[PDB]
Formats: sequence, C-alpha cells, structure tokens
Amino acid sequence: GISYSVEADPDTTAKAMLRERQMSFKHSKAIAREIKGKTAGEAVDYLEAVIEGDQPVPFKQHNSGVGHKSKVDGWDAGRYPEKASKAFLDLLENAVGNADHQGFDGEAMTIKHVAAHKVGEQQGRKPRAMGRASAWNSPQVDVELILEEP
Amino acid sequence: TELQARGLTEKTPDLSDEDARLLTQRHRVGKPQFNRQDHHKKKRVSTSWRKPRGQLSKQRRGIKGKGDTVEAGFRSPTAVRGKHPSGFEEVRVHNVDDLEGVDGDTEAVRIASKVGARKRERIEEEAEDAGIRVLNPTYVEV
Amino acid sequence: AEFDADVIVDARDCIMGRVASQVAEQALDGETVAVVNAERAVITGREEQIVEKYEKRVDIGNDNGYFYPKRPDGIFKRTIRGMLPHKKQRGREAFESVRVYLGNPYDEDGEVLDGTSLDRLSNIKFVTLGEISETLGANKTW
RNA sequence: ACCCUCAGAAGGGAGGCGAAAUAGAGCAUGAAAUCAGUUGGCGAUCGAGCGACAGGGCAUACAAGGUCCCUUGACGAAUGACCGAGACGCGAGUCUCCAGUAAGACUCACGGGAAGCCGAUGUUCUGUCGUACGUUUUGAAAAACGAGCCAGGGAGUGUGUC
RNA sequence: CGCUCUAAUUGGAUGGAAGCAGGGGCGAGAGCUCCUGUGGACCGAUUAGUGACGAAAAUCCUGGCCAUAGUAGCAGCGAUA
Ligand SMILES: [Cl-]
Ligand SMILES: [Cl-]
Ligand SMILES: [Cl-]
Ligand SMILES: [Cl-]
Ligand SMILES: [Cl-]
Ligand SMILES: [Cl-]
Ligand SMILES: [Cl-]
Ligand SMILES: [Mg+2]
Ligand SMILES: [Mg+2]
Ligand SMILES: [Mg+2]
Ligand SMILES: [Mg+2]
Ligand SMILES: [Mg+2]
Ligand SMILES: [Mg+2]
Ligand SMILES: [Mg+2]
Ligand SMILES: [Mg+2]
Ligand SMILES: [Mg+2]
Ligand SMILES: [Mg+2]
Ligand code: NA
Ligand code: NA
Ligand code: NA
Ligand code: NA
Ligand code: NA
Ligand code: NA
Ligand code: NA
Ligand code: NA
Ligand code: NA
Ligand SMILES: [Sr+2]
Ligand SMILES: [Sr+2]
Ligand SMILES: [Sr+2]
Ligand SMILES: [Sr+2]
Ligand SMILES: [Sr+2]
Ligand SMILES: [Sr+2]
Ligand SMILES: [Sr+2]
Ligand SMILES: [Sr+2]
Ligand SMILES: [Sr+2]
Repeated sequence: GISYSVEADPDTTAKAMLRERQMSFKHSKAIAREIKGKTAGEAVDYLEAVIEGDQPVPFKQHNSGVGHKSKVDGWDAGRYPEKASKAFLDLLENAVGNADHQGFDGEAMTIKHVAAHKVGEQQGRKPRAMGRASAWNSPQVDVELILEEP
Repeated sequence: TELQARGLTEKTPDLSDEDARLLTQRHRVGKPQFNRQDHHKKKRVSTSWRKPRGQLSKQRRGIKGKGDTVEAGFRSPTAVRGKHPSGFEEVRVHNVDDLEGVDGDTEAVRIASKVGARKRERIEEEAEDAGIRVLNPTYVEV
Repeated sequence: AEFDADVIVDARDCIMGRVASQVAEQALDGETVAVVNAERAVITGREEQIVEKYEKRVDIGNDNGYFYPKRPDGIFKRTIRGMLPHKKQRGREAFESVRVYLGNPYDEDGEVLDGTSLDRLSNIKFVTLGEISETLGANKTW
C-alpha cells in the first residue's frame, strides 16, 4: 500500500486513508481532483449530490465517449460515479471523525491533500470464443486525505 | 555556528607558463558530449558511447548534425590531460601512508569514498600539516 | 483604426513587385510600413494573361482551402507575404507590422520609392490593380 | 495493549515495540517501464527523426566544479583598410602613396564589477545542419523486413589431428 | 576499457561496505572517480591467471507495465417478465 506523500503538522491536521478499494481508479482521480480545496462539509454535500444525480463530476482525463453535461463549468464531459463517491464519503466520515476526536471542527476543515493511487489489480479471467480466455480484472485503489485547519 | 571545510581548500598549484596556457585551452575548447547515437530516442539505449556500426547510419557517414564520432583528434594536450580544473594532478589516497611522497605544490589529494570518518580525520590533519590540499574535505561546525 | 507607420509608401503608378520587395526588406529591418493607394498600383504586361493567372488562383482550391484575395487591398498584402518568411516568428512580426490600404487614410502623402515608378508615357502594356479586382468579381469600393 | 471510528477480527486514526515499522507479515535492498500528487520550464495562431553544435530567456540550499563580464594596456599569425594626395576610366569603378600601417583570434597585466554569478544541470527560444535504428539491397525515410515499453535472459565452445 | 572467480602483494568498512537515486570532476572513448541521500554488511587495488565475460534488434525468451478504454460484451434465440 501507500504512505502519505505530503508532510502534515499533527497539531493543525487530520489524516485518513482507504485501502485496496475495488472501485474504478479512473473515477477516483476525477473525484479527488474536484473535491480538493473544498471544505470537508462542502465535499460531503457535493458527493451526496453526485450520488443523487444533481451534480456531475468533471471527467477531464478519462473522458473518451463520455457525453457532455451542462452543469460542468469550464469543461464539457462529466458523469455520476456513485460507487467511488460512496467510498469517498467513507473517507470523509473517517477524517471528520478523527478530527473531532482531536478537538478540531471537522466539517469546517479544508481538504489540503487528496489523491488516489492504483495499488494493484484483483485478477479475473473471462472465457472468449475460439477456446481462448482474456483478462477480466478489478482495480484495487488506495486514497489518502489530509484535512487542514482553516 | 557555521560550516567550514578542513584543510587548505583555497590552495592553487604552481604551473609553468605553458601548462597554464594549455589548461586554459582545454577549458575553452572543451569537447562534445560523445553520447550514443539515438540514445534520446529510446529509453533502452543508454548514453554510453558505442561506435555507429550501421552501414546506413547517419552518424557513421559523418552527416552534419548527427553528432561527432570519436577520433584521436579530439584528445586534450599531453601536458595537461587528466588535471583537475584547479590545475592539480590527482593522487587517490586510502590511508595516512599514501600521503607519503606527495608534492603539495603540484599534486592534490582525493580520499576514497569507502574510507570512514575516523580514518578521514587522521588523513585530513596530516595532509594540512604536509601542505597538501584535500579535494573532498569534511565540513565541520565552527 | 490608427496604425503608427514609420514609412508611408505611395503605390500610385508604381510596379507592385518592386515596391513589395522593398517593403519586405524594410519590415524585416524593423520598420512599420503602410502601403497607400494600392488600387492605383501597377503591374506590367499583357492584361489578358495577367488576369488569367489571377483568375486561376481564384479557381484553385479544395476543402483544405486556398484563400486568394480578390480586392487590391489583399492582393498587395499577399504579394508582400510571398517576399517574407511569414511562418517563422521573425517573419510574422515583420508582416503584421505592414498594412496595405485603399486610398490614403492619412494626412501625409506617401513617398515614392526609387526604381518603382512607371512612366505612363513610355508604357501602354500594363494594368492597374483595381482593374484586376473588377475583372475578378470584387465589389468596387474605391 | 488501550482508546476513537466503522455494519465490522475489515480498514482508518491515535497509540505501543524496536537502532530501524519507508523492518508490520510474499515484511533485507527496492532499479526501469509506469501511476497518483506536485515543482520548474513551455503552453489553446500554429508543423513533424524528437537532436548535434552556437547563442539568448527563465529555473537552481550545501557538498563534490570556480570561474565569468567591462575600460584600458602588452603581445599580435594569415589577412588587412577608411580618410586624404596624385593619376586613370564613357561608366560602375580602378592604380600609386598613406601602409603590410590602424586593425587582427588567443593569452596575459593593472583598475573596476558579478556569486543564480561563470561552469554545470532542467526547460524553452533563435541560427545552422538534419526524412530513426539495425537488416536486406546496385539503390532504404521508404509504400522492403523487425520491434508496443522496460528489466533480466540471449550467439566462435570441447576433444582429436594438421 | 569493463565483468566473474583463483593466486601473490597490498588496502578500505558499523566513525557505515556493496547496491540504488540525484548531483560534482576526469578520460577522444570503452569507462574511472567524488558529493549528498538511501542502505546496513561486505568491498577493493596492482600483478599473474580463469572464463557459462559486455545487447537495441533475432515475427528472439520470461516477467512486469502503459496506451488502447471506463471502450466492445453483459440486447438479438418463438422462453421479450
Ligand atoms: Cl485503471
Ligand atoms: Cl591516444
Ligand atoms: Cl478553396
Ligand atoms: Cl517561412
Ligand atoms: Cl508598352
Ligand atoms: Cl593561448
Ligand atoms: Cl570469433
Ligand atoms: Mg458515447
Ligand atoms: Mg473450446
Ligand atoms: Mg535512453
Ligand atoms: Mg521490503
Ligand atoms: Mg532489387
Ligand atoms: Mg601488488
Ligand atoms: Mg546482459
Ligand atoms: Mg546489433
Ligand atoms: Mg474508440
Ligand atoms: Mg411477454
Ligand atoms: Na458547459
Ligand atoms: Na457550465
Ligand atoms: Na509583371
Ligand atoms: Na481560391
Ligand atoms: Na539553456
Ligand atoms: Na532483413
Ligand atoms: Na534503415
Ligand atoms: Na517508399
Ligand atoms: Na499488447
Ligand atoms: Sr483523454
Ligand atoms: Sr561512501
Ligand atoms: Sr502509528
Ligand atoms: Sr603586425
Ligand atoms: Sr521512486
Ligand atoms: Sr553470454
Ligand atoms: Sr519471479
Ligand atoms: Sr489494462
Ligand atoms: Sr434484458
């Protein structure tokens, strides 16, 4: 697995991690990118609105074939990755939790750092025609989060 | 308070008018990189020099812009070849007994990396006392 | 709109290519040139063949495009571009600092460059750029 | 271990052990391809063997390199004048003298200056040259053949006789 | 020039070896060497030997990895649930 790629002062910070999560890595990059800079509470309200389908996540790198969404500002293609968003909500539940236990105002804290890393693949195999089989793998993702005091 | 180097760091050698001219020439003329043809085009092809062997090779054929091929005409002057940019001839030292016979007016010393801090301390003081500069000195807190 | 020209050239009764060659040389030397009265600029030869060449340039083209100007405004501007390396940085700066005009938008009368004037009393076989444009199908607005 | 979180023997956070947990379980070291985040340089008007050599911009903790710029002055190869005086030419221009003079690369000396400053490194811009590599072939950028990328592996050896 | 192991002669290392990463210096060059970080136990030099000794290529071998792509498929069958 990963370790925190950025330094964090324990006195003014809260940490959180997700390990070997079987969800789309491509969706995770997009979510991380969008929630960075936002307040922990803003991020929760945002991701819940994505799950509901009222807010699209901008797909800037992994956008091939993706249809344009009007609510996406400054860009064109976006989607509503609910599985990966639900996993990010668990990351923000853990962070705000760890934050409150330390005496901080968890919800009001800024997302200083959030990044997803492809930690591996859970391998699978799918039988194809002509007596041959090809890969049918699941991405295993890790994601780090550093909540900072405003 | 601050960091300072052990030994005679500022020491310069006494070179003849000719050896000083040739050193300044080597420094001015320089030489090309002499890296392998198309090393930059493929990650598996290292920078290390190999003679372009291909019958059609643009570098082998001497096509302008494809890089200089290694020839003897690129050699540095005999009188100065191998000298440190300071002008000193290097002597690789491993212990205190290796500092013997060294002329600190013309030769400087370079302690092997493998040598530990304890033995380095003894070499560095015995080098300063013998009037020899150490090219890789220890930086102590003064 | 205002264009701070260093040199204002009068194209009236002057051989287009000769003016263009000099206006190019000056633009690369850092001058801000402005060609004036290009409707009255001249190009020597048999009218019937001159028009054929220019009409062919208008008929040439495909999906990629071959935009050829019909107005004397643009024809002179394209002639100047052919004497400049407009694709390079230095050449584009030179071209963009040159502007051709219909008539004279300034107060100052332009200067007639050396070797560019054509003596109408000695020549019968020539055409005016405006005459070329009228034949090409351009709207006479001069 | 304990505590907090969680649907939770999960995972996470805090904490404990140890010289070391970036020694925490396929757990010594931990390269390249390559991925996430981020820094520097370039960037939505512009052209493609991706560079070599020159020269500019911007960028740089130390260490392992310490040079570099400008006035002036000395030296000064090949080359080599302007102006002027006289003399030719229809003319563009030329000859003689001034003069192998002034100049002339490098190097050095005095005085003054720079320490992101000189080198060097990253990137980018300009100039010049430039259609990979290896093989096949008279002729390969080739619309001839081979390779997605990287790492490691991968081809004159033994005996006998001459 | 470089690689392995042998031998003689002679050195270095827990006051930090090899390796690796980034960086400095030398050599026309094969390559040598130093600094910083990492690592945490081995490593050289000279001389004479030894050879399962040097790769960009062989539709080369094995492993790993990227783009392809969040794309094709998860509809088609007289059993449309
Ligand atoms: Cl993926
Ligand atoms: Cl030689
Ligand atoms: Cl067209
Ligand atoms: Cl051009
Ligand atoms: Cl006529
Ligand atoms: Cl010299
Ligand atoms: Cl052989
Ligand atoms: Mg689509
Ligand atoms: Mg079968
Ligand atoms: Mg390479
Ligand atoms: Mg390990
Ligand atoms: Mg043939
Ligand atoms: Mg010996
Ligand atoms: Mg090998
Ligand atoms: Mg080969
Ligand atoms: Mg497609
Ligand atoms: Mg039915
Ligand atoms: Na939009
Ligand atoms: Na919008
Ligand atoms: Na003409
Ligand atoms: Na046209
Ligand atoms: Na540069
Ligand atoms: Na072949
Ligand atoms: Na070829
Ligand atoms: Na061809
Ligand atoms: Na493949
Ligand atoms: Sr894309
Ligand atoms: Sr060392
Ligand atoms: Sr801990
Ligand atoms: Sr002279
Ligand atoms: Sr790394
Ligand atoms: Sr071999
Ligand atoms: Sr294996
Ligand atoms: Sr894949
Ligand atoms: Sr169905």
